[PDB]
Amino acid sequence: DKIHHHHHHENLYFQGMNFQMNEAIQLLERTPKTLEVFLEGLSDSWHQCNEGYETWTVYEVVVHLIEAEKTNWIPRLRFILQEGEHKPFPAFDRSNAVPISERFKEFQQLRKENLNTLRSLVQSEADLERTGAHPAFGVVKVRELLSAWVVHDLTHIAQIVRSMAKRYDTDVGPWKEYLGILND
Amino acid sequence: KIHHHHHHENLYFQGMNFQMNEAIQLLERTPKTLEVFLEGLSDSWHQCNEGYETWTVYEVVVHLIEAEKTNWIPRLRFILQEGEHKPFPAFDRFSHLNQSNAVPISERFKEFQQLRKENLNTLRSLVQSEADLERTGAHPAFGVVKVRELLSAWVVHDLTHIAQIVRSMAKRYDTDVGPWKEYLGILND
Ligand code: NI
Ligand code: NI
Repeated sequence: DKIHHHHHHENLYFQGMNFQMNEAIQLLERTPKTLEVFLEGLSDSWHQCNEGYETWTVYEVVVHLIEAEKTNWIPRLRFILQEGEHKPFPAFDRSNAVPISERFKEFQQLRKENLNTLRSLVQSEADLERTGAHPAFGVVKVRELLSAWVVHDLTHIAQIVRSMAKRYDTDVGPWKEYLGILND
Repeated sequence: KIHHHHHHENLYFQGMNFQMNEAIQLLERTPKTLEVFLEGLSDSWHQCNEGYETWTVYEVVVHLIEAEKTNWIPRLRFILQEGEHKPFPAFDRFSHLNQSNAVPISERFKEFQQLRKENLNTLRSLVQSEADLERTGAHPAFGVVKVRELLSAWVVHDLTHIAQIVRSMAKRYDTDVGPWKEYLGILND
């Protein structure tokens, strides 16, 4: 006789903290070489695609990643460790012509330097609990900044990949819907 | 001061962007991209998924290997040989053994690169002109399909599964990112 459960797998949709310094560094150290192998020597068509009107191009996403290496993660890590909660992070700020190959070189250099600084500043697991002040979010921990750093990379890789896939929305013909169905 | 109704409706009607050279550029890069991204990461990264009953990173790589044996090229051959007279088979009548997660992922990458390399040679043997792209066969449910539509679906398959791998890895830190969670869902800002 046929039966079911109410909200059968409710309990499964809850998650603890999985951050590990070593494991985070494994990802962070790979993103630049991954983007270079993937995108280098592709036709410019691929570098200029987006997910539609008023969304960033692939090239612009890589520039954005470079900008965060300069102005975002490491500067806020330093600020946490130096200012603690006594001051909120400062606001940020305050040429598409450059070959994408020059961008890859820059991102790889900045990332390499940033991972050396990371290692200098966070020298034990106990340091992951040190707190600073976000202008909107309130008290934030080092582990949360670094996690967001790893997730930020991944989020923009996926952004890049979906932009490229969108180029062929019409081209795939009747495969379009099924191409949205995963795990089958 | 006035506003428009459905201001950019007319911007949302996309044409066909497939070019053979550009398609092959991507397909030739996928194995080495997945290997440089995933090789030597902790097994934790390889076993992450997007939640209950979704595939692990490892399993997505195993599946891409299977697609290289079972899907794109065998269907291309069928289309070019049989045309629309006869639909190519659905996949639901030919089973495969579930494989061991115990095979080191390094071996899977080697296999995927080898099979992709072979498959791109075959593609160039079979599809030699623009006319060959306009050749039609018969999907057992969708009806008439063109070669360019199979090849385009192939490229998108790669990309869709790359995105699945990336999302599964990101998901691991859902709780870890703390108050950043909402904003990390907001793009182009
Ligand atoms: Ni961003
Ligand atoms: Ni698939």
